[PDB]
Amino acid sequence: DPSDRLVPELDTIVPLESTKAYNMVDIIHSVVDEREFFEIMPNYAKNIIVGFARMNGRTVGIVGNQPKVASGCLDINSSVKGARFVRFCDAFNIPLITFVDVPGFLPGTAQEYGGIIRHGAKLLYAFAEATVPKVTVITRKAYGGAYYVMSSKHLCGDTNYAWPTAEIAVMGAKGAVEIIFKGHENVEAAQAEYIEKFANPFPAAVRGFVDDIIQPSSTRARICCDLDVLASKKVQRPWRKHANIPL
Amino acid sequence: ATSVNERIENKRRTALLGGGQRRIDAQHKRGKLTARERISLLLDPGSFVESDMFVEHRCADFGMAADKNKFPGDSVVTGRGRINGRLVYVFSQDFTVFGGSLSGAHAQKICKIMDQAITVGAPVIGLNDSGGARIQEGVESLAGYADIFLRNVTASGVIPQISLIMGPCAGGAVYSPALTDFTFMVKDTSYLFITGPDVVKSVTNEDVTQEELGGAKTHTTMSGVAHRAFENDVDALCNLRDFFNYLPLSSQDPAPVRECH
Amino acid sequence: YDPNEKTFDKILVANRGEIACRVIRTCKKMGIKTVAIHSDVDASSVHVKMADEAVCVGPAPTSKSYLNMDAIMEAIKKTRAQAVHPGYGFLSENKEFARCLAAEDVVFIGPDTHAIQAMGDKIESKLLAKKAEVNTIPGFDGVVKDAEEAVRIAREIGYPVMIKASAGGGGKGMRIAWDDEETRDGFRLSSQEAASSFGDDRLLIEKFIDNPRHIEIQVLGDKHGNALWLNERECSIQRRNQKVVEEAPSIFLDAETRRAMGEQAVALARAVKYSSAGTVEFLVDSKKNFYFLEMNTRLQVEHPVTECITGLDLVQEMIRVAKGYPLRHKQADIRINGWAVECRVYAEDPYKSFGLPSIGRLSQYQEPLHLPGVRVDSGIQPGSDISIYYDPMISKLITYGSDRTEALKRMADALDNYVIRGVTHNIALLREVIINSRFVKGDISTKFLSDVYPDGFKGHMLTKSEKNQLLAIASSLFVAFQLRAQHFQENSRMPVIKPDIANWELSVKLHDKVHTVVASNNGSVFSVEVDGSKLNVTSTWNLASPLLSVSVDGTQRTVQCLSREAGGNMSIQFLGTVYKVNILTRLAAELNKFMLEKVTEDTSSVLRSPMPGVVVAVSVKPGDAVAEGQEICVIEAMKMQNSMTAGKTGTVKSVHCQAGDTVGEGDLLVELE
Repeated sequence: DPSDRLVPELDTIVPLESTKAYNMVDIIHSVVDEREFFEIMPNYAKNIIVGFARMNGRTVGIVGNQPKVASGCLDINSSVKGARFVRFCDAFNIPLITFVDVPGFLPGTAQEYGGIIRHGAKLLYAFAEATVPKVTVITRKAYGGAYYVMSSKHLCGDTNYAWPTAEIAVMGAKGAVEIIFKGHENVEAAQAEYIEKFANPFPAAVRGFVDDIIQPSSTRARICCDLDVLASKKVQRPWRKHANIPL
Repeated sequence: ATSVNERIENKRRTALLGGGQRRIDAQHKRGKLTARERISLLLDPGSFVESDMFVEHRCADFGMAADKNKFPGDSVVTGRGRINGRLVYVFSQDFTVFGGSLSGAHAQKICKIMDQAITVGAPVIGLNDSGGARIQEGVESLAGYADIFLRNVTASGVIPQISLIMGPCAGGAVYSPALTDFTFMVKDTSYLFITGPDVVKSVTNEDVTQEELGGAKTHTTMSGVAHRAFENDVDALCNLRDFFNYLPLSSQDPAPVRECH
Repeated sequence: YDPNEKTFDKILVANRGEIACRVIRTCKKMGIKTVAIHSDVDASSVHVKMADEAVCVGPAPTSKSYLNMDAIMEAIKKTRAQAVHPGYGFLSENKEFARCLAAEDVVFIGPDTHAIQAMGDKIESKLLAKKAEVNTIPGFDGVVKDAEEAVRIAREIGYPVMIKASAGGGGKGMRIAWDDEETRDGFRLSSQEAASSFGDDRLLIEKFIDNPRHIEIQVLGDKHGNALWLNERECSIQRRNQKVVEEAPSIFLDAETRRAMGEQAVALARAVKYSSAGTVEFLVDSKKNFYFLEMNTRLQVEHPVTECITGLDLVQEMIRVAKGYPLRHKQADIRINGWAVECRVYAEDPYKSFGLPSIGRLSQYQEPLHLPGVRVDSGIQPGSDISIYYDPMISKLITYGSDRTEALKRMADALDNYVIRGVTHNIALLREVIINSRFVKGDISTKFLSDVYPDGFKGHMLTKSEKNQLLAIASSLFVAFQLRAQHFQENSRMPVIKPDIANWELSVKLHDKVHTVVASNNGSVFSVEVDGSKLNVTSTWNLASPLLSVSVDGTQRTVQCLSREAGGNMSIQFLGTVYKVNILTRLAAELNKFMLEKVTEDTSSVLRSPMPGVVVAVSVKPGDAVAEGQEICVIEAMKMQNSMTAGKTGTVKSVHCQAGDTVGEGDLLVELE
């Protein structure tokens, strides 16, 4: 299974309009070796995908958002399910690969009364503690807190890539317009200008938060190359007995 | 004659007053203190040493470069001090300046305080009172949030971290208190929720007020996020000093030992 | 391909898919700017990207995008287009489209409008063909209106009756009758279906021809009136009124009858002043009494099958004719170049109703271009999606050879070496047709698929030697996977002690029978004993490429491994058919007898169609369980997809609901008891 295999089937897997969904597992199968992927908890909290695969023969741990179930929104169960998997892959020197298509955290009253803050913090801590190589690909929308919950470059991420369909933003673009130009009340052209200037990875790209805007068909090849150079990564952290995860 | 002197003095006097006296009066109207007097009550008298008083936001979008939108300090007061003679690093968020919303300079100052504390080995206390994330700032606000969270995770188990929510907090800013060791709140004025009630209306259409969604009672009786809730600002600060007397300054130091009877 | 000729610098190609790509490529051979129209969904297709610029012409549905002429002339105004090509069907029969193009600078690349009108109505078509001195299907000339007239016409023509409405791409609206009561009830139902489909009610009743051969003659015609016949295209193999395999040099046809055919077709074209490339279809019987059946003014769907033997680019000469130039090539220039065979690979499931419509996305798509004498025409790429708004066509595969046997062998090897994943294809059907003994010798008829498989297509029945070969390949592949699993890198802390098992004792469950296999390895050679028979399997054993070529007992076999599981199940495409095998070690198979079987029962579905609309997808198969609330399929009726609760227990006998079909209310989506 050649390491530089192209994956043209991923060229048009992300639908143009933002109200359509797709199966992230198809992307995972296209990218990984021989389209083999051992899933973990495939029936519980189906809006996050975690499992083991192989890249160029090396074991890798795949984490990703599923834009089918609950639009990919993060909640308590998905937070715990992804957090423990990431922590395990950390404990045993297994590299991590993330596919980010999260619109944000799931809103509601049951989520708040259940302690969504604690479990979201669990996932954030699991990604921020990771000293193994981490490669992140942003297929589509990444707004709100979730953008940096899902292993942003700012969490000491190694290499962050973006597909040409990525949308990195502070929060909902319409919400951003309504919260910035409230005193303007002329959002007719303001919304168009704001989506033109901020519904693209270009703000993050010019800020350097993403390393490149890769074509979808190079993904596997790129990742393989990275997994070589980062195989020697070593990082030093302050001494402690152990940390206090929000368990 | 150089204008540097009176420029510095005017900037100092504008910084110590936050973002206007009328807004401070409004802040006292809702039964809340300003950031500087909170720090004065928390720390031993004549021991607060402030850093980065003149640091200003570098944002230049949506007309934010105009002088009317420039406030030295930029919605955060940061420094060090002593509680009962023991060193501590403290940051407090000011709701007067842009609603306390977090921008590049705000997060940079908080990060510098956290880095210095982890260098020396002293606890960090944060008084969180902020509307949310500055949308005018742009992605820089998200970058600052993520930097603060990274330093929180790095310092977990190294130095104690205490968060006191002294006002509304929403958005990603709720994750700093969740990644710290302890999280106290003030009754009837503090709020912790990811999304406001209007979003709940827009999504699931359930009638909940701010107090029911993210009040101190909710997070101390049925959520598990918060640890204790105090009557008001003064009681919360006094209890916070009392609680700080228990903790060791760092993981390397042994448990404190006092005079016993 | 002389570039000096300046026919049209800019051209608009009003079609989508494989033919759009073919036309764009042909224009590229001329260095001609291509303007390919595309729907908004199809803005990522191959032809829209490969063409020099393009203009969106509307939404996903073809009615609101390709049939909404507003967007078409807006695109023409934007691009200043000068030529238009209807393509396969589409708006070729639209006379309004023709006149609106004539109102603009774009010129309809094709025959005269009145010729299209004459071929539109079948009664006038037969009358003109009789005027054109072309042998006709026997029957009655005129239009029937009453059942008594229909039965009387059956009296003159005989019991075999073709009650046929006018028009219909690919011979739509044909029916069979055998009795006077059959004549009258079929006439009633034919009037009903003509009103439902077209509304012309021009039922041209004629005598049916049994054991026929649908033989096509291609006539290239310049604007000067000259007509030139180019060999033929036998299309005897078909099902559901659709052709699947095309043989350009007809085995039944000989030279003298072929030239008589071409002479009659040329005379017919000259009788109409034909100025394009047209097709004339005949019903050759045992006595070669070729009778005129329809005349398609559009370019034939399977034109490449003769383009190899004729050696001429039909689209190139058609564009030159659109310029108005005379036919440079003469009849002597038309020389057969060997044998040519074409098969259309579709996105349909052949195991159900000889090809059942399907939807999905293509994950892997690789063509057998590395094979010699194999050419692929397609308008899809890895990642392209099958849309219900358009026909489900994957590609067309053409082989040329010295004789029939070479072309058949090249078709077989090309179909084995053709990788499609994500959607269900009919490769098994095409391969079984091209290797069937009857099709090999030549004795084929229009009812080939109805009598060779009276109970429906069931896949290739592998023989004893083929069974042993398949079992040996499966066991060898399983052992190879295990051996590769035993290969790690060097730990330097805990060394790996490679196990030294010599002979693997496996149990393979193919269909119901259980076979004991003993497989041993030596380098890259596997010695496999199946129930005593000893075979040698040798190959590179590359367990990652979709196509794997092994050499079982010298014979070379190409297989594909679709799926595999840690439980032992394997899916092997072997000679076109996909077999599911279950391989276990002898210990595991021995222990498996203690496992309690888990059984699920699901039979006897029933429901009619209680709401109209296009079906999104099919959710049942004949012999499925229903209850109070079980949905047969998903039907959308004006922006709502209601769940259609069964509520009763019956018995399915066949299913008429297929994704992409606009089936109305009370139309019996599934027929039942």
